[PDB]
Amino acid sequence: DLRPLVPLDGGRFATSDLNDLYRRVINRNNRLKRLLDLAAPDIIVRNEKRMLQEAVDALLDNGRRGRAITGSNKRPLKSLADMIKGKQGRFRQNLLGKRVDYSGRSVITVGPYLRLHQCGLPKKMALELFKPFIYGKLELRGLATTIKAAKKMVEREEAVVWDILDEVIREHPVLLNRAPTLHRLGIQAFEPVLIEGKAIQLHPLVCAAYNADFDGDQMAVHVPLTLEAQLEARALMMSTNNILSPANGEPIIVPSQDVVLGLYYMTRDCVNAKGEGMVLTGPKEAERLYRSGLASLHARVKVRITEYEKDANGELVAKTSLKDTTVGRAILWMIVPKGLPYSIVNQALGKKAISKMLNTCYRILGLKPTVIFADQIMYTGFAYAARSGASVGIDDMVIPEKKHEIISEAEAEVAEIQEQFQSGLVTAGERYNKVIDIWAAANDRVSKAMMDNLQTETVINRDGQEEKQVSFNSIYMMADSGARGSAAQIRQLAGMRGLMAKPDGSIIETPITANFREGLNVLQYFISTHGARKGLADTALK
Amino acid sequence: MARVTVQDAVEKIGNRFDLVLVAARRARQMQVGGKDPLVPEENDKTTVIALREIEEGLINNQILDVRERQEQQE
Amino acid sequence: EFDAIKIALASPDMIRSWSFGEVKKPETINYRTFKPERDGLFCARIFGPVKDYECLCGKYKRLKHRGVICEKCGVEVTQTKVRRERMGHIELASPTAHIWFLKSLPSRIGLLLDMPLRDIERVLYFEGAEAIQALLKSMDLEQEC
Amino acid sequence: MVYSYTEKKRIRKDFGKRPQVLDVPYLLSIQLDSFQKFIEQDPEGQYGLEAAFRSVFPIQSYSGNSELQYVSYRLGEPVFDVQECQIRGVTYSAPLRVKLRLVEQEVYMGEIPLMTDNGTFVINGTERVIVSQLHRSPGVFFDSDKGKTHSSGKVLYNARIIPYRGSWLDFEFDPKDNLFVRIDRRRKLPATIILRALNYTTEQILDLFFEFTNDLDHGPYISETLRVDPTNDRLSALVEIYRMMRPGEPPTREAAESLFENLFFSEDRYDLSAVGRMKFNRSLLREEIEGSGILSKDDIIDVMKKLIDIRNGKGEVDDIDHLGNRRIRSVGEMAENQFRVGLVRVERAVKERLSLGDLDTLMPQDMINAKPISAAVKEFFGSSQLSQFMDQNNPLSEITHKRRISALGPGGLTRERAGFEVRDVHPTHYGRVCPIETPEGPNIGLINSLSVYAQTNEYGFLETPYRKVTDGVVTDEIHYLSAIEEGNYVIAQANSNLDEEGHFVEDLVTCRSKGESSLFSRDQVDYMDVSTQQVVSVGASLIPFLEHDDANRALMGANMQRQAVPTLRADKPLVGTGMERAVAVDSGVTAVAKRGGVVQYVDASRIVIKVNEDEMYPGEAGIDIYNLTKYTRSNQNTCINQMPCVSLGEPVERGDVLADGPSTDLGELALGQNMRVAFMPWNGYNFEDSILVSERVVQEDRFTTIHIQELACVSRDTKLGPEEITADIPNVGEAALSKLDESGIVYIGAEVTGGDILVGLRVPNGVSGTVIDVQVFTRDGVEKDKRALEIEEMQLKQAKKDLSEELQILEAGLLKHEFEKKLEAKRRKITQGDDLAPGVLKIVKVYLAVKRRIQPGDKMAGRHGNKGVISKINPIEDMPYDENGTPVDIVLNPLGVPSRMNIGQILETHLGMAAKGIGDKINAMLKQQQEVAKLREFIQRAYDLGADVRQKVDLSTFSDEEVMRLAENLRKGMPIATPVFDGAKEAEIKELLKLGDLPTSGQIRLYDGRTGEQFERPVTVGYMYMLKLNHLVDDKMHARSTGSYSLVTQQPLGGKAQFGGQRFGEMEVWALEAYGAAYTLQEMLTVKSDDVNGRTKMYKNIVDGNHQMEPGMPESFNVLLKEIRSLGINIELED
Amino acid sequence: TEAAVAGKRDELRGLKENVIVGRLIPAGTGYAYHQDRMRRR
DNA sequence: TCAGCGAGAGA
DNA sequence: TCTCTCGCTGAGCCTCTCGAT
RNA sequence: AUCGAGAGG
Ligand SMILES: O=c1ccn([C@@H]2O[C@H](COP(=O)(O)OP(=O)(O)OP(=O)(O)O)[C@@H](O)[C@H]2O)c(=O)[nH]1
Ligand SMILES: [Mg+2]
Ligand SMILES: [Zn+2]
Repeated sequence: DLRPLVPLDGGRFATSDLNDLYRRVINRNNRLKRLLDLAAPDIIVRNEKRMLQEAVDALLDNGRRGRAITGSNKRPLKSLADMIKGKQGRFRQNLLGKRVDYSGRSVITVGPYLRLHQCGLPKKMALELFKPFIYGKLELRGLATTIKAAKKMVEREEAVVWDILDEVIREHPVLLNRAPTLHRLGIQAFEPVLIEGKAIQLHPLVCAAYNADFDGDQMAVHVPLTLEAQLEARALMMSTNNILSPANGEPIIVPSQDVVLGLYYMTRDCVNAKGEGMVLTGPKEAERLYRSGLASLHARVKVRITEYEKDANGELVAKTSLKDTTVGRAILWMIVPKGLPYSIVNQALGKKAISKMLNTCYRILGLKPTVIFADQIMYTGFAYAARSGASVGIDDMVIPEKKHEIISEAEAEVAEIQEQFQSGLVTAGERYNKVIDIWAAANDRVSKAMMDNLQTETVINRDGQEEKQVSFNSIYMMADSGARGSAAQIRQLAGMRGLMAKPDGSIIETPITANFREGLNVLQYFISTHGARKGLADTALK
Repeated sequence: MARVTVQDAVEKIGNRFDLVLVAARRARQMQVGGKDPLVPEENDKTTVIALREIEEGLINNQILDVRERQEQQE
Repeated sequence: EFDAIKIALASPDMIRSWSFGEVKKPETINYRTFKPERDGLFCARIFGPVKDYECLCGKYKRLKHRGVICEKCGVEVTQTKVRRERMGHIELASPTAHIWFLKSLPSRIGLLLDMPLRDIERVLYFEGAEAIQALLKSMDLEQEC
Repeated sequence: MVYSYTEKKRIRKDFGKRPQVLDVPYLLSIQLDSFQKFIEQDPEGQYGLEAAFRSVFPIQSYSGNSELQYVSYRLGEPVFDVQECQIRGVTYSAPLRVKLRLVEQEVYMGEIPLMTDNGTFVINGTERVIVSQLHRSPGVFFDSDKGKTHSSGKVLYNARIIPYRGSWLDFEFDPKDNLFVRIDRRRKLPATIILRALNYTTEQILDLFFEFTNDLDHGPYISETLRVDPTNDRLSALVEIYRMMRPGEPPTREAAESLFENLFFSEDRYDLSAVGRMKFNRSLLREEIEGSGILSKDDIIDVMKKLIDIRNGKGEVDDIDHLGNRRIRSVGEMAENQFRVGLVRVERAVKERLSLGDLDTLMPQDMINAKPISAAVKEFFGSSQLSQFMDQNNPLSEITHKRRISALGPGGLTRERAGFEVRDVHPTHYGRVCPIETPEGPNIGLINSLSVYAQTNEYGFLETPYRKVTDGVVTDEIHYLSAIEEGNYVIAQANSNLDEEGHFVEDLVTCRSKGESSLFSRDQVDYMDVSTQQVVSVGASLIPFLEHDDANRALMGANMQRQAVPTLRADKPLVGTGMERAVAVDSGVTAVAKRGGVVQYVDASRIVIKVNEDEMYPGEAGIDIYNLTKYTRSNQNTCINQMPCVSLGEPVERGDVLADGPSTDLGELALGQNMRVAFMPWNGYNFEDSILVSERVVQEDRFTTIHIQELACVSRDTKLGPEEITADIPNVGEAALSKLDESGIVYIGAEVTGGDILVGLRVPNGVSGTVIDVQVFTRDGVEKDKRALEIEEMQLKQAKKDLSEELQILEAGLLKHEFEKKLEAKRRKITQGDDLAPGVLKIVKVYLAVKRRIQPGDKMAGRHGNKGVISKINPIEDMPYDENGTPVDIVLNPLGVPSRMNIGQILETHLGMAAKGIGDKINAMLKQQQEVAKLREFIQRAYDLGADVRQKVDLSTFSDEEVMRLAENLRKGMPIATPVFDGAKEAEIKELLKLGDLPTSGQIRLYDGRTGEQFERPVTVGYMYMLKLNHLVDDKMHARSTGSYSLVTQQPLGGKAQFGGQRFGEMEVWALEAYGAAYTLQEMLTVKSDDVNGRTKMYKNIVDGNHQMEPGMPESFNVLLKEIRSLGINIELED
Repeated sequence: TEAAVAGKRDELRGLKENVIVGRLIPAGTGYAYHQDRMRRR
């Protein structure tokens, strides 16, 4: 049974590689048995002893002596030593990794209505995962008398089955893992809630840990069985415990993308908005004024706010004061927990500011307030990002006028370098390095100039006099946020695309002096294809 | 509270890996044995009743060992 | 029910003791009938019965009769799972060298004996293993050490 | 330019500015020409089949005074046509009859598979495609190791002579500066040995290479190589070479010379092909380019001299990854090679049989046995690495698969053997191989797609068209230039401007010479490109606004366009490239008109055209009958359907589209649907890349698709408990029996839900549909039972009516025994027996049709690399709405536009908004029954917009009915076409938006659906073209609790089909260990699998409510121990 | 082969040694059980 | 195929 | 004592479909 | 169960 003769649909039976090797060894040995009994001449008896040695070589650890035995097709046979070593050996295919029962797999969606310790899974998955529990509790309730009757009730899918399932999955956590388990956070325990559908719903904050997006990515679910497994998942695996990464002190659950987009939009200020220069009782009046439409979200106002501090020994003491803030910051103040300074929200909250705020909340208060604060931050960020109505448009991307000037001067410099190389004073590699340095400097300069133009250029009037302020341009907000994007993407959208790199090294063919706003020509696109090929090859082969 | 986080539950014990106390003895004797829960159930499944008990402070290794010794005598 | 794993070389007597069936002469597998052919790579006497609590000969098929040998074929009745445990042996007319020891490493036989790998390679391939066996038996370890 | 009627109904506006000279050629030509050469009759006998027959024959008979001579060959009429081959399941092949004379009879030499009109073979009822292969050309190649061979760093130059058929041959150096000849990549020997073998003395060898050795200009390498040479006589060198070739190496003089002769200098063993000979002479600089196939000693001396010169520094080393060094082998050449192999195999047996003496009894037919030839041909067509399963998702997928070139396969690189240079692109790929379209897995760089204008030379090297430049004036004649010839000339860029005379307006014009791009004067230019889209392939040319996307996103979009599923109702793309018509026409899914005429009869399954007077033959009736394909499954289980697009009495010209296949709309490629998309965050339901979809899209079935599944029930033959097909099923309900008929087979048209009985449980899992087709095959001789008797009766009754339907219409236009004889043979086919695999009583096939509608978890995408998953089906009252009250269909996240660098979706959104604005204006004008003059005016003003457009559509020629039909087809939005690299600019988009009374910026004020409050900033909304990829959550969902287990290792199987569990690999175990989870790991390693007793005990405990496990030892450790003990090493567990 | 020649012995001290044979790893919640086993000896 | 490492070759 | 040919070891994870032996 | 070929993450 270790080398099975697996049955087949047809008359013929499939045969494993080991059986034929054993058969050949037996054939040669039995040939040696009868031949020596017949007193064959010494010249012939020695020849097939070598063949028997080769057969024993083939049976165990085939291919070491050269000319590995091939069966019907042109594929070397699989020997005993090939069932141990290698990727497909028993060590690394059946002992250090197995195929487990009580598990499933499905696609993942967002479902931003969940709490940090919850995941949503379909009813059709749950009714299959938790079958033995349902059988046992159906027997307990007296609805069924045997296992078969309860089974039939399960296939028929009555209402009692759904009620029992709702009762069963009340507190058993489930383990969710993605396909590449790079680090420890790649598998986590969640409390499950039944949903109607066919896709698993995963908390938005957890995704950054999994490196999990929603571009059709999938996930796998296992269910703990025994009591100790449930406690193990609850105490050490549950997502509320994994707040900080084991590699460094920084936290893992950091708001990103839409959450930050809403948050700094709430916290950013504007000059001469609607309702500026007003005194307010507190954050509640700010929320009422914003929802009623009597004041803008970016108005600069004065709010009487109260803050608790833990500077007293093991105690909280309060202080109230009039502080110059903006309305959106006043609303944002209503979700922070007791015992934190105001200055954590009296500024435009980028990704770094929000992460530092969460770290401070964990350091000062504890863990439960940190979880509550994270959930509130996510909800508020989503809501106000939705109400923001910020969109990307073709008129948003702006191009400066110094770009062509600096490209022309860099072209003059590289032409002078080419003239120098035409003379025998300098070699080829030095010219290559000089040109690449010149073009890198030009790219940095154009990026700086364009980012300056995008950042500064917003002028609004206050009581009839001009003034400058930080821009509300959608692209600049997206870049300054840190939600998604960097300075490289923006500079390639509004400057030079730069210098491309082959899979092995760099190329200095030409400067691609064309944006993605104004289209590339054929030659520039052909040049650019090198970097794309290099990146995909690097990924798939490193 | 207790269903979400067990930080207060582990503060009494001081060792996260010492969940053998909660599971191997308390939850098992509740599930299989005739032992009655101390705190009100609130329709909670087992293994959350025990965690609540350690969180408040009725269950610990010394107390369970002492009780086991009590039922050792006859 | 264990605390350690012990690995060592296998003596021929140990291998002969492992086998539950007599010998492996006939090279056959199956297809004389749907029952497996006697003494074949899939057999009944050697590697146990094929059907649970039922013998190949068909004399008895009851668990109350478990623990009795057969009369027509001589196959004891036992749960078929034992086919995952039993073993057998083949007796070679001429001793054959294990390739793992001679190759795939600094040769163990090539370090027991001073002459290099090529000499042993040409000796084995008749360009015999019995000579190598005699030489390995010839030395005394303590004297040479 | 006058317009065809199919083009006249809907005229797509063009924004192209560059006039086009060369029309897009036939896309599938590369797959049609080669196979033609394999079956055409060539009197010269140079091409495939006749060349192979001429090369193998005649038969010498080994000095026995006998001979075998062949005259010619013919291809017989196939037994079946394509369709019957598809249903019955046999190969669509023709018999090969060859007539021979012995020194006369026809002999059967197997059957040759035939290629259908599209270019796809039928092997076993499944259409297959043989991919062209890109492999290094035969000849001589000089290479270097680049100094990485040794720590010294000295470059080690070498030369290799690769034959089309034969053994390799290498000359290489060592850091000791000595020649070394390698044969068949074996161990090194001094090269002078071979000079000994060629009847050369040492004095002649020293005379050949020398005149006198210096330090830089010459080298005494020959002298040192001869000094190292152990041999001095020819015989010793020959026997040493024999010892190298044969390990046993008996001396056996007068046999070693035979081996050396047959190794290289025998035609039947070694042959350098004509392309190889030409490349050889070109590399070695010989004027003549034809010669002997076998190698010659002069060639060996010359290649050795060239290698010595290259080491000396006189020459230059070649570049391996140059498209002038690689060549394309298509299906015809490979089939010829395989057939020649079979012919050699059979002629061996012919010689063996002719050795014996047979007088007055031997016949030409008797000696030849065709079984090896048939076996070899069948193996090539059905088991090769390049005979791949067809991709039949949509026409674009079929064309892209047919126009593919693979560097893998026999005589090609392996995935591991490929370096990092064969994957990168090369400056010679411009105009021959697309730089964008390529896979993203392990095969990247090793698989490519042919360019749109690419053509193959007669030798096999890719060449591309160019326009000649004469006297500084661009002309209209085109010359096709290959990789080698392109370097010498200078090629201008396709974007250069003209003066309508051919003169270059620019003083300095951009050009590319010798692989580098620079400005050149007007007089120096010698050639110009033909079109701006000459570089990209078809899939990459189907993407609008390609020049604004990142190459990565263009690559992803090109790959995803091939995965779109054909929807329920095709819809044209509002923004396109103009290449849709060519793809749709050349795909072969549509039904094109062979001849002009007037549609005499139109129906849902047939078309009958009355051919015009001047096109009909003198004796022909003068009618054309087209039969359409209705609801037949494809390879990927999708739906293939054809719908007529003409009415009674319409005039028809040549090439007009009669019917639309899947994913087609009036002769255009339509892959998805147009949707109103707004770019904004909406409560985080589109968080990372998710998509929020309204409920109107689900209500209108805009993305509903039909999937057809084939299930087979085969009744095997078993002595005990023999299988049967009968309605009697033990222990079954009354309804399940009632749905089944008397015969036990499901009624056609019935609705079956998962868990029902099709043939007397069989319909699987949750998929449920309607039975649309039931086929039955029974073994010959056994009489049909019950329903199968009625099935063949209906087929036979329809078969008469089917054929008589063409007989009546044919007789309408215009002794009787000529046609009725065909009917009798047609009647026999249904009634006669059928081929089946041995051991089978009968086989019944059932087809199910299921309608899949979008739901959360279904992946959708666009044409610019922007993919996502539907996250919520929002109600209509919740979607953001415009001032006029029209809600949006899709809300997309603006986060993905900056980072994932595709501005193309934004540009397409703006242009689609402009197009739908024009369409809405036309619809508003048409709904009020305004005068036709206003329609003419508005349509002409819309069509005349642009800076300098090449289309120039004039409505004065159009009549009133024509313009009315055009307006009626233009009411849903006027289509717009932007060429790939010469498309619409931003200013033109703004002008078009201003014409339609829409904001220039492209953003409007939106209102919140739930609160009715204005969004604070303007939102970018428009129309964008979306596709539904073939990754549905209906199929990916899976769950297991307890099923069946494997045999050797008692673990659950793997795969959704087998109902198996997921794999808990090494990294997950490391994660569990890092958490310190010791009990979860112990239950996932012992209880959940691989332990026989733990599984049952824990199942019983869980059933009884006790969550306690009693782990044991896994069976995998037991099997490991048993196999190690079997290996001969004692291992045991001590206590 | 080196282990077979040397006649080595394995005490099952590490992680894969227990994972392969299916026991409680000597870390996390199995550390107490391993310590009890060691103290018994 | 590229990239390293240990035992064996002479020089 | 030491610089060089020749051999053997290794080369990420998970999932889905088809055909052909 | 393998081999070959695709595809997704
Ligand atoms: O070969 C591969 C490819 C992909 N992956 C897994 O998929 C991810 C990359 O594939 P994705 O497309 O899912 O991630 P992405 O967000 O970076 O791409 P875009 O949406 O911007 O187009 C990787 O991060 C990895 O988790 C692999 O593990 N191996
Ligand atoms: Mg992803
Ligand atoms: Zn018996």
